[PDB]
Amino acid sequence: HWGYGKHNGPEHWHKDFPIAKGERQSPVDIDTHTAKYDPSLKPLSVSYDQATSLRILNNGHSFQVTFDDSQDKAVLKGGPLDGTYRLLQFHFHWGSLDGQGSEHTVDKKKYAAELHLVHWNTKYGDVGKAVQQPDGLAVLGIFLKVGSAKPGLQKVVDVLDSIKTEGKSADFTNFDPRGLLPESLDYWTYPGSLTTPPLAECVTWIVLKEPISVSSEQVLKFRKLNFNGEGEPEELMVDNWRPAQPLKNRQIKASFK
Ligand SMILES: COC(=O)[C@@H]1C[C@@H](OS(N)(=O)=O)CN1S(=O)(=O)[C@@H]1O[C@@H](CO)[C@@H](O)[C@@H](O)[C@H]1O
Ligand SMILES: [Zn+2]
Repeated sequence: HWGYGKHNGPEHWHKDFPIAKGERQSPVDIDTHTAKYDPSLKPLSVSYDQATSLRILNNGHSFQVTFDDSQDKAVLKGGPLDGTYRLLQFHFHWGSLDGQGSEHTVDKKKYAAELHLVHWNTKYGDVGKAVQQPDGLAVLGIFLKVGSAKPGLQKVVDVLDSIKTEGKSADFTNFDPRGLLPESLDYWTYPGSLTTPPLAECVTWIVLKEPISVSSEQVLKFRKLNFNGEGEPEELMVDNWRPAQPLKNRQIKASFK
C-alpha cells in the first residue's frame, strides 16, 4: 500500500499507522546548537569484523543488504545503549536531486542520502519482538554528501542493476560494512521510531556527525532502482525519505563538544 508518492506517501501514513502522530517519531531536525553535550555518554562500540552479509534485496521502498543475525557477529554497543545490539541489515534513503534525500536534517540541512544500519537488542531474542519494545532497536544513521566516491560502497552500487524492481534479490556475501563508516564516531542520539511503516517507537537513534562522501555516479545508480515490480509502470525509486517530524518532548544529546 504505502509509499512515497502523492497519494500514499508520508502524509497518508497515519491512517493505517496512527502512531505516525506519536510522541517519539523519526526522523527529526537535529538543531546542533540546541543539542546538549553529554559527557556521561560512553563511546560508541561498533564491532563489525565478523559481519556476515547474506543477500541484497529490493523491497519496494529501499534496497537492503541483510546480515546473519543468528549470533553476536556484527554488534553495536556502548554510547547511549545498554546491552548488545545485532546488525540485521542496512539500507538507504535518497533523493531525486543531491539537495534532498536524507531523513534526518542538520540545522534544516538535507543531505543527498542517509544510510541506516539497523540493529536489534539481543535481550529480546528476535527482531520481531524487539520492534515491540521501547529499546528494541538501535539504528546507526550516516549522512551521504556528493563529492568523492566511497570505495567501500562500490560493490553495492555495482549489483543494483540486478535488483532493479521490487521483489528482486541477489546473493551478496563477504561485504564489509566497515567500508561505509566515516572517520569519526561523534554522534547525536535521541529516542525515536522506525521511519517507515509500521513507524514503531522502538528505536534509539545514533546519528553520526560526519557524513561520508559518495560520487555522483554512485548516487545516480541508486536513482535507477524502481519502486514498482517488473511488468508494472516504471516509477523510479527516488525520494524515499520521510520528512522531519515534531521533536515534541525530546532532547537530542551529543557525544562531543
Ligand atoms: C528498509 O528497512 C525496513 O524495512 C524496516 C524499516 C526500517 O526502519 S528505519 N528506516 O527507521 O531504519 C527497519 N526496518 S525494520 O523495522 O527493522 C524491519 O523490521 C522487522 C520487521 O518487524 C524485520 O523483518 C526486519 O527485516 C527489519 O528490516
Ligand atoms: Zn531507514
